[PDB]
Amino acid sequence: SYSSIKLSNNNNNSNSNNIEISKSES
Amino acid sequence: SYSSIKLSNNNNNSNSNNIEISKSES
Amino acid sequence: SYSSIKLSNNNNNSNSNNIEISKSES
Amino acid sequence: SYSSIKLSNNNNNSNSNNIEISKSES
Amino acid sequence: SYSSIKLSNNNNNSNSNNIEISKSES
Amino acid sequence: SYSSIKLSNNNNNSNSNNIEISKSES
Amino acid sequence: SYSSIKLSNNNNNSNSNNIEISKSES
Amino acid sequence: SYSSIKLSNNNNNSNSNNIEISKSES
Amino acid sequence: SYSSIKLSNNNNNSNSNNIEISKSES
Amino acid sequence: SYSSIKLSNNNNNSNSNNIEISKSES
Amino acid sequence: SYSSIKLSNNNNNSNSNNIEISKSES
Amino acid sequence: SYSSIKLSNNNNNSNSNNIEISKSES
Repeated sequence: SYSSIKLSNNNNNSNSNNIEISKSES
Repeated sequence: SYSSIKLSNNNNNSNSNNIEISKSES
Repeated sequence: SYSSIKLSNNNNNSNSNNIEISKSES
Repeated sequence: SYSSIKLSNNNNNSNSNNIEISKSES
Repeated sequence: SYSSIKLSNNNNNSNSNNIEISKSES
Repeated sequence: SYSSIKLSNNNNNSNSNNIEISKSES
Repeated sequence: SYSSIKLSNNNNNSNSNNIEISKSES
Repeated sequence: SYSSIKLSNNNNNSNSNNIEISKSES
Repeated sequence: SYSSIKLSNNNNNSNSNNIEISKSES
Repeated sequence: SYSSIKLSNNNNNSNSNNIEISKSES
Repeated sequence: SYSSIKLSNNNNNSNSNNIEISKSES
Repeated sequence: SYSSIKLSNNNNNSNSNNIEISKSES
């Protein structure tokens, strides 16, 4: 199970670049 | 199970680039 | 189960580039 | 499953490039 | 299941390039 | 199981770059 | 400037399901 | 400026399900 | 400025499910 | 600004599930 | 400024599940 | 500012599950 979150050089944003993930698997 | 999130050089955005994912699998 | 998200160099956007995904798979 | 999302070099957009996907599969 | 989304070099758009997909598959 | 969170050089952001992941696997 | 509305199969309602989205800017 | 509304199968409600979104900017 | 609303199968409610979102700025 | 609302299968409620969000700035 | 709301399968409640979020600045 | 709300499967409650968050800054 490989997970990688990398947020770089994100500036001056308003209400932006928000990530919401709801994943279900069987 | 590979997952990767990369946000780079996103600037001065308003109410933009928002990701909302709801995936269900069986 | 491969998943990837890459947001790069998206600037000065207003109410744009918003992704909303709701997938179901039986 | 394979899923890819890539947003690159989208600038100065108003109310544009929004994706809203609601898929079902039995 | 393969899904790909690629938004590149879309600039200065107003109320354009919006995608709204509601797909059902039994 | 590999996890990597890297937050770098994100400045002057308002209500932005937030990540919420609710992932379930079997 | 982008408005998508879908109302279907809402029956026998009383003072219900009223949506008001207002924005003022200056 | 981007508004997506989807009301379906809401029945026999009374003074319920009312949504108000207001934003004044200055 | 980005508003996504989805009401589905809400039935026989009384003074319920009422959402109000307000924001004033100066 | 960014507001995502999803109400699904809420039935027979009385004075319940009411959400208020208010923000005042100066 | 960023608000995400998801109410699903809340039934037969009385004066319950009421959420108030207030923020005053000066 | 940032508000995420997820209420699911809360049934037959009386005067319960009520959440208030208030902040006044001066």
